[PDB]
Amino acid sequence: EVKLLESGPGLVAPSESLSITCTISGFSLTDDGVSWIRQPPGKGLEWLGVIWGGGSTYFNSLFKSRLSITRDNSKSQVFLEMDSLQTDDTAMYYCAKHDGHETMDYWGQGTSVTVSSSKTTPPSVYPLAPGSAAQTNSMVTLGCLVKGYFPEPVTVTWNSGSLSSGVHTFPAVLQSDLYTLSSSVTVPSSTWPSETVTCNVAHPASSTKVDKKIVPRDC
Amino acid sequence: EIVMTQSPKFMSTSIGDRVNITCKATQNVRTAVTWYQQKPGQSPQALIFLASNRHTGVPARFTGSGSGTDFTLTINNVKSEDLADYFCLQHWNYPLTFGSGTKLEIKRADAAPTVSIFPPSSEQLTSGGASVVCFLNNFYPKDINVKWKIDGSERQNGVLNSWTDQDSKDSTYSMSSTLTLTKDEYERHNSYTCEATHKTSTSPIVKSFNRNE
Ligand SMILES: *[C@@H]1O[C@H](CO[C@H]2O[C@H](C)[C@@H](O)[C@@H](O)[C@@H]2O)[C@@H](O[C@@H]2O[C@H](CO)[C@@H](O)[C@H](O)[C@H]2NC(C)=O)[C@H](O)[C@H]1NC(C)=O
Repeated sequence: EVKLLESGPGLVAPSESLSITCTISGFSLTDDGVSWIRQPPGKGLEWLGVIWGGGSTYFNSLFKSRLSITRDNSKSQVFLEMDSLQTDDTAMYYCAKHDGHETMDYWGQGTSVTVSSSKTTPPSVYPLAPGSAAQTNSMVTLGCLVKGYFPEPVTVTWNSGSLSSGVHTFPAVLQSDLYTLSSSVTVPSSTWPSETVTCNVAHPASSTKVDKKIVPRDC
Repeated sequence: EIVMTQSPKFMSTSIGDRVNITCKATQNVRTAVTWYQQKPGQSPQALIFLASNRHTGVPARFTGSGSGTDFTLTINNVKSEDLADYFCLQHWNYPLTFGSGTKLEIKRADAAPTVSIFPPSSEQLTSGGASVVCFLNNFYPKDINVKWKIDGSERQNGVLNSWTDQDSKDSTYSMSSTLTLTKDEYERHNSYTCEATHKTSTSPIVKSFNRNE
């Protein structure tokens, strides 16, 4: 029942400040440290700093000059501010509980920060329905192509989460400054299209959600 | 400041084996080492705290050991759910520093890919785009080649690939290959083909469609 949840901007322009809120439950900020750690694309984790139970803070010397960590005891929130973002501040940003003044025992969900001048672009979501009844297999595979968005990430589910077995959601690829990913689901053939399948794509940066139903093709 | 080196970037093993992931500190009079598991696309979980103590709800087959510089996370009786990246945190001195991590790879039987090809949706076409998508699902080992052919002739241009991490249930990988063309190129040709070459057969798995059919 210890939980930590980052909420941050998703996208931050070069030189602007980042701020992220870490909302915690199941312990008292008063009793435990909360560290901020980050993970840039394909690099080790990097500890940014901590605010201990009694209020004192230490920072990684690397970030000292532009970091600040505060909290609001009454809301159970720890806040991170990091100034002068440059593109290499792009990373997944995590807050994490300490065991009192010791071990980092629990980690939040992480929030993705992309440092960039460009626009937020929502994805176009395209249904992938099999080409003209390419035989009965007893399984059918369906998909969503999620194209043309920025920044990362998008979230994909199927029927709002009821369909989770036999799903593959692939990592996104970056082409011409926009991301694209695809997701597949495989359901028994007897059950589609009679029992409907819809992929639900959330793009938090742009507060957009598209729920795309996969219908058999007209062709 | 203290560096935690994990010299194996990738560690390979079989279901039910024992694996040691090691972490060698640059300094210390410490048992100030914590071990974490991070499964693909989610957040880290403490396994072992103070070198050799088990975090609540961590199953008994995870153990830690070591003093000073060298530390060892032992996983007995490896399960497929153990597919993850494992790393140490040094908390003796500031700044707290992390090992760069060892991704556990699970060895399993060869499995052939399930291949499915999808033409451009008509929504995509009405927008001036045409992506052809091919899924190659649930195969092992990871090594795989996808060839795209248009009217029988190889296209390498505008093909973008992406692989999942190893599945935590069946230890397989999957791959998505998307051939992106413009509507204008797409409509000038009939036959589109995904070919998957995997060690599981000397024959390619071939999925195609005709745009005109
Ligand atoms: C992986 O490590 C384990 C345990 O590691 C402890 O003991 C060894 C000797 C030492 O180098 C440190 O790594 C640790 O202090 C190895 O030992 C066996 O495994 C169990 C745990 O599964 C230990 O508790 C036992 O002492 C030992 N078995 C005995 C005495 O019967 C193990 O050898 C090693 N495996 C490999 C493949 O390196």
